[PDB]
Amino acid sequence: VHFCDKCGLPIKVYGRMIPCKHVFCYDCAILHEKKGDKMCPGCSDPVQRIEQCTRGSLFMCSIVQGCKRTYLSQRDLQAHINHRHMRAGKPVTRAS
Amino acid sequence: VHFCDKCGLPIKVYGRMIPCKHVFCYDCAILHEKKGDKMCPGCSDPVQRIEQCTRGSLFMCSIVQGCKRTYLSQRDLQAHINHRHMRAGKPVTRAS
Ligand SMILES: [Zn+2]
Ligand SMILES: [Zn+2]
Ligand SMILES: [Zn+2]
Ligand SMILES: [Zn+2]
Ligand SMILES: [Zn+2]
Ligand SMILES: [Zn+2]
Repeated sequence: VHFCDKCGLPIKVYGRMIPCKHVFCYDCAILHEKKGDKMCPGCSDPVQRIEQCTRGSLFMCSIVQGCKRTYLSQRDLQAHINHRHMRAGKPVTRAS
Repeated sequence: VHFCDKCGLPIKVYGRMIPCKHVFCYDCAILHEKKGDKMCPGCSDPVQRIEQCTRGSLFMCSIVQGCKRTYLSQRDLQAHINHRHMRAGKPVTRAS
């Protein structure tokens, strides 16, 4: 039982983004696509196409590591964070 | 003071991979490049070129999040882990 944080309903069919391979509620993925959005809602990579996938057909990587990408200005680092990390889950910190 | 885990010496000049933006000991990055390696040693993305960067000129993203990429077989997930995660730092786990 996984609830979609966009529509609020339990997900039974997923949309798998190609080629970044992130998954989301299928109906919301399509809706998003219909609207002209061509970026992955979670990582912002370009999306070539969306695959339909039933709940039990997927093997998800759950490895948690630091990003470690580097930027030449604090401004560019902030833009990277806004672009890449804001919908990619709660950041893990000692403050927990 | 950051020691290189390849050569073992303290790093004063970094090589910044373009476009994945990971950084490594400059001398080892070049050496690796001289050998014909065109993949980032940390994330395995293709590397277009290597930028030379002094220690204090970089702003690193330290956000720690889960990967969450999905695969259609356990075998493909394992290949992804071997390809993407083995030199990307200690995975964060409760087992700590
Ligand atoms: Zn939804
Ligand atoms: Zn993505
Ligand atoms: Zn992964
Ligand atoms: Zn080195
Ligand atoms: Zn890299
Ligand atoms: Zn980052």
